[PDB]
Amino acid sequence: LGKDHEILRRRIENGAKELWFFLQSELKKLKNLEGNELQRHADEFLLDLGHHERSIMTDLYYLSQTDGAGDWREKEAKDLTELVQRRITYLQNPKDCSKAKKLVCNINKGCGYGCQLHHVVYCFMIAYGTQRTLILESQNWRYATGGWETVFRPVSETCTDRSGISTGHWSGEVKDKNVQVVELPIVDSLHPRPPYLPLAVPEDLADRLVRVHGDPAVWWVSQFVKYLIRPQPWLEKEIEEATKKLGFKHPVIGVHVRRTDKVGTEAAFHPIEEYMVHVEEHFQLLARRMQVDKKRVYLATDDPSLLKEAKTKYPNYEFISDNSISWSAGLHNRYTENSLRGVILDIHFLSQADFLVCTFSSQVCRVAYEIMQTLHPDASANFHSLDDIYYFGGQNAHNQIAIYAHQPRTADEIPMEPGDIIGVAGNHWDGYSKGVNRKLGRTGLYPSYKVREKIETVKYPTYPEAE
Amino acid sequence: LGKDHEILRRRIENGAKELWFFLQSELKKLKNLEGNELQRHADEFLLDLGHHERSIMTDLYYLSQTDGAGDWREKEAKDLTELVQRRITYLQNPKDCSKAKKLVCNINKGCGYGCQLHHVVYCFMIAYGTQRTLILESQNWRYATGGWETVFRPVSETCTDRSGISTGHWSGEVKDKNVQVVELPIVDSLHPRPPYLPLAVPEDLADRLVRVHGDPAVWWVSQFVKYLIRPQPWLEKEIEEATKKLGFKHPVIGVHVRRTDKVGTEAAFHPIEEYMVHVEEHFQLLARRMQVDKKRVYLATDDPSLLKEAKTKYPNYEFISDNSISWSAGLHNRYTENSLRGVILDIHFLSQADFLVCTFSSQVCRVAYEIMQTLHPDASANFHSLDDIYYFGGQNAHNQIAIYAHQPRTADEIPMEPGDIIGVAGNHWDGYSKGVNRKLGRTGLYPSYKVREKIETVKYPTYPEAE
Ligand SMILES: CC(=O)N[C@@H]1[C@@H](O)[C@H](O[C@@H]2O[C@H](CO)[C@@H](O[C@@H]3O[C@H](CO)[C@@H](O)[C@H](O[C@H]4O[C@H](CO)[C@@H](O)[C@H](O)[C@@H]4O[C@@H]4O[C@H](CO)[C@@H](O)[C@H](O)[C@H]4NC(C)=O)[C@@H]3O)[C@H](O)[C@H]2NC(C)=O)[C@@H](CO)O[C@H]1O
Ligand SMILES: Nc1nc2c(ncn2[C@@H]2O[C@H](COP(=O)(O)OP(=O)(O)O)[C@@H](O)[C@H]2O)c(=O)[nH]1
Ligand SMILES: Nc1nc2c(ncn2[C@@H]2O[C@H](COP(=O)(O)OP(=O)(O)O)[C@@H](O)[C@H]2O)c(=O)[nH]1
Repeated sequence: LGKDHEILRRRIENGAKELWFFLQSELKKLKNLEGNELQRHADEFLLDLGHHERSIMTDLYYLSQTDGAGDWREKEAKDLTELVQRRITYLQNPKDCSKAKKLVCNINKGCGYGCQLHHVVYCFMIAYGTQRTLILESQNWRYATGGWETVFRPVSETCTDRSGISTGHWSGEVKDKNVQVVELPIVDSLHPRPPYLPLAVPEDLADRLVRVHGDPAVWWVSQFVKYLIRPQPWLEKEIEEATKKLGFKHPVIGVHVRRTDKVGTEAAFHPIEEYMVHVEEHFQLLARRMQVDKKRVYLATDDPSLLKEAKTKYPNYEFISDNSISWSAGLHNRYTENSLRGVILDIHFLSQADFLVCTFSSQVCRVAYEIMQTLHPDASANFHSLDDIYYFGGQNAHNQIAIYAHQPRTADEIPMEPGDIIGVAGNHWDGYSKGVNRKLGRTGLYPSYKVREKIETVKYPTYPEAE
Repeated sequence: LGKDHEILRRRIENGAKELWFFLQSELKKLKNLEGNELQRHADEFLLDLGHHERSIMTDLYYLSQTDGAGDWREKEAKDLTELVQRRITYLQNPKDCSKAKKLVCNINKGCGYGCQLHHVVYCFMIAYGTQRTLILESQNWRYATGGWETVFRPVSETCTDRSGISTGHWSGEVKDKNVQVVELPIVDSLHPRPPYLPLAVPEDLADRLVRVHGDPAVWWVSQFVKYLIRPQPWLEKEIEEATKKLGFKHPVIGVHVRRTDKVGTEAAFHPIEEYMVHVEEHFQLLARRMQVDKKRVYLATDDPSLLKEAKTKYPNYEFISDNSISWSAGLHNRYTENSLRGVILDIHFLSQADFLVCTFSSQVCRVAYEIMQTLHPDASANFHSLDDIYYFGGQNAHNQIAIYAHQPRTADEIPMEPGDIIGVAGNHWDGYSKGVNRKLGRTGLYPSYKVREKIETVKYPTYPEAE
């Protein structure tokens, strides 16, 4: 055992005890207070708590890094990335393209970039499970009629032709076993659904992923995003120039403010203060472990009027943003190459940030979060979503397993016994989540800490020929 | 890295986050409440917090045991105990007693048992540092004029005689370098003081002890307590019989209620409910990790009227206690052999408990806590004192090091800068401690989590010939 490891384990332990002592004392005092006297004492209480809590989260971070734990995790995560990218690349480049089994994917799903991009990942992940090379049809793409290679590398160097001796629409892996070329529709109309879908992960990688990553389901998705978004040279160069142009440096926290057409249809309007309370919080945590020269924020939004508002309200912050990109994201000009290049750039810098504050109901932020997983060993917790938990459109039921019992205090809560399977709908970021107790068919709230994630595994191919 | 180790570290991490989510939300709710509604909401809040907090402490326990950490810590602590006991036995049994260097200690210090026992421990630690054999004079002992061997084994098998060519009173290790037999007074009037005192530890054991034990200073003391209290055969049998008669079995929590002459002089009167809130708390913690057949408590007290009160007020508890021993602890019969054997038994069963709730102002509980350290790898946190932190009468200044800054919110608090040395006087068990900032000469309260223990080391002899 490590000297610093035990020191840290005990400092975290004792720090929690003192926190419990602190809580009990101040609450007993609070029960005897009223009005402003009550409200000021509660505010001072909250300030003191945040620092204490952050001291514990800092000791927890150090524990995750002490005694070579950080060095090992990066090497293993690196070995895992290399392995998958090696298998994907092998699958994507058969010797004889005319005789390879293929799966055709059409990019023109009726939605935005991140949603269309997730369609390709959904296509790619099933092509992986079926040992079929992915063929991506991207002509007449709404962001770029020139197609996929307007921005990114082709998904294959040897097999980009879709010809085959037999062709047909999706009907099942078994039924299509002797069909060379299979056309795959969007997940919304996929029947029958195969098991190669989120949030499951390859059975052969399950044990290694749990040791490294706090959310393997996102990591698995990120591996296909990592492959797809290989930039064309001019795009690679422009990212390199934008990085230098915007003075993009660390430490930096990424913020995605999705407004415009999303409001009133798939999400709500969130004031800028709802985002910045968590940015400031995180900078207070990082300050506990390093020197914060300047409080930097990369702001990605389709509201071009927001940057002036933000700079006005937070003058001690350095806001890094491309307002012309935000303007290009406008509804009247959203579906062009220039706007496409804009959102690609914004997502890149969001993914490169040290922390991500946004709304996961927007696919733009979910992509940045996914890419982030490829830049760090375990960046699963390096975010805060103002609404939805992480999800992938079309995923199988996101389930959890109750580990502690719960008796409802109100009719709006649901009971839980250890072992109950809970299908989570979301986290309210108030200590409570919302979901259904499948055993009872009741829906309602439950404490977010009394459940555990039910990790799903699928027997994927392992492509041993790629070594 | 171990799979379960990482799972636990992340679950501790997330549990703290969800606790932080829970706190902010419910506090925001509390600021808008009044009257009974306010007090009901705070009480329900505390119930939810205790369980949540205990769920985190349980995972922290598992972390201390995962991946063979429990087996290693148990093995290492065993080798350290055997090593020190091997050295002590070597020092205490020279071949030629007539030529050995000796240090004479008289047991009849004017105080109770635990205080007199600490006198011998204080004598023993200095004899150890000076490479002198301890000769214990225990005639006219107030609990047993027959002497030390009425209950315990002699401290030496070869050298119990005090003869020597030169004798003198204590005057310094340097001045006594050629004085064979040195007489040592009580610490309260000791001049000059040697460095072989609590709460310092041998320089050669610092790294190994910090790695294993959460409070090395107590472990060091416990090694001398362990040696002294080696029971005579008839005493060993009596304990074995009492264990069987009292149905002493696990799980069990030890409770020491010191009253009578202590109240109003060296401590305060504490109702039984103040003790049982922490007993119940821990049984709620233990239930999270094991099957708790029955909530057992071993009650040691000098108030013979207390046992019936407890049985009446807590009918769901099984109280193990010998009331005739409590009667023997009365002021008119305190200093007899029958009473002496009684308190020895009480301390034994207190030390054997899985947790110790008491007042550390009573030397009776400090001995049980020390002995407890010899029964487990790291039992440093297996206690709760209603008043004083751990201390050893005559210790050098117990100092701490501030790790986080603090700005006083009231005049009753003191400021701290990181690295400042703070002389601790005690912990108020409410999130605040009390002490003096030696850099400023200011005394007052400060957050208990912003400080770190300054572990002190002393170059003791190592007795390499004992191998
Ligand atoms: C000549 C002779 O033979 N002398 C012996 C003594 O050696 C023998 O033992 C001595 O007993 C005393 C008192 O039991 C003990 O003193 C303590 O030393 C502690 C360490 O420095 C110190 O912290 C203690 O002070 C607390 O308690 C006293 C009251 O006893 C209060 O007045 C103080 O304010 C302290 O109160 C604590 O304060 C903190 C912070 O405010 C609180 O967190 C905590 O809850 C408070 N606790 C209480 C109970 O209020 C105390 O001064 C000696 O260490 C000890 N010495 C030795 C060598 O054993 C004595 C035993 O009866 O008999 C004499 O004949
Ligand atoms: N450049 C840029 N474009 C954005 C931003 N937010 C939204 N957009 C545009 O709006 C589209 C929304 O499509 P989508 O990726 O499916 O995300 P969602 O509809 O918010 O879930 C994006 O693809 C962009 O074209 C932004 O912050 N920056
Ligand atoms: N048998 C028994 N005796 C006790 C108990 N509590 C106190 N006493 C007696 O009271 C004395 C107190 O002396 P001491 O050990 O120096 O500790 P302190 O005065 O409580 O700090 C003890 O030595 C016992 O003789 C108890 O729980 N059981």
